[PDB]
Amino acid sequence: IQLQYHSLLLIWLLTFNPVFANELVQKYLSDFLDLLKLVKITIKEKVSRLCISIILQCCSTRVKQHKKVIKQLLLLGNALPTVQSLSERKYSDEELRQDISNLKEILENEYQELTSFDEYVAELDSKLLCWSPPHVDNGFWSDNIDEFKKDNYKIFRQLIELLQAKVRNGDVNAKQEKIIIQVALNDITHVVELLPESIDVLDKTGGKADIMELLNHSDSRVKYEALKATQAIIGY
Amino acid sequence: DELNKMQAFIRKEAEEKAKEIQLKADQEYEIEKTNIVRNETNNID
Repeated sequence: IQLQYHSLLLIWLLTFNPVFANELVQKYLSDFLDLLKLVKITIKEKVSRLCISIILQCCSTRVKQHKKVIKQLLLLGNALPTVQSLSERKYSDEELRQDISNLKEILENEYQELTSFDEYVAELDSKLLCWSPPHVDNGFWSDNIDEFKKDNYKIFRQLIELLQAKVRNGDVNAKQEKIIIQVALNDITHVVELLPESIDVLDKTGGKADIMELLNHSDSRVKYEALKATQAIIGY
Repeated sequence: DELNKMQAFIRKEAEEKAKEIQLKADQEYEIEKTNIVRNETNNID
């Protein structure tokens, strides 16, 4: 605990300089998420305050690309939900509570400009999908069908590439990998049902072959998702 | 599988309906073409 507190203090001191904070922001994209997880797990007021200060320094306006860094942190590490949970929780330290409130306000301001489309784009870029609310939201798919097919179906091509990578990674058949594969299959089925023009692009890019390969997967959920995608493709 | 076979029949049934609709369009085109020729007859007359 003492070593972790000293490391957090050193990180905050380094991040006090905007140039060093900006350099360390790109050094580890998951550093903010790890710091937030450590702050949530740790009950020490000093450690939580140091973690909050370190997180705020990375997203501070002094550091370069402060808005971009804050948006990326909120999209990847779920900074807004963690900050909202911390605000609801009661902290004995007044300085730690003030830092948590400031971080929550910054996260809310960053998320106000952002939308579900930005979160979906970040998830696609990170190649991580765990059945997000947008995947199960019919309205989101209906209002984002044109965006998916935009730029010569760039989003559809990215989804097809992610599905192909998951099929290549399907040998491991990990739980997270299986969930990602199922989410990708659901997204492909939605993009085939709506905007049918994307079906030809998916077939050209080997999406049908990937679905057929996933139909023989050992996992029951993956097989069911592949069967549903095949039914949406040419089936009833 | 049984589910695939059931889905195949439904899609095949829709194919017959599409062919019937396409065949009906061909019949309508012939009727419309005759009307165009009939309309041209008045102009030619």
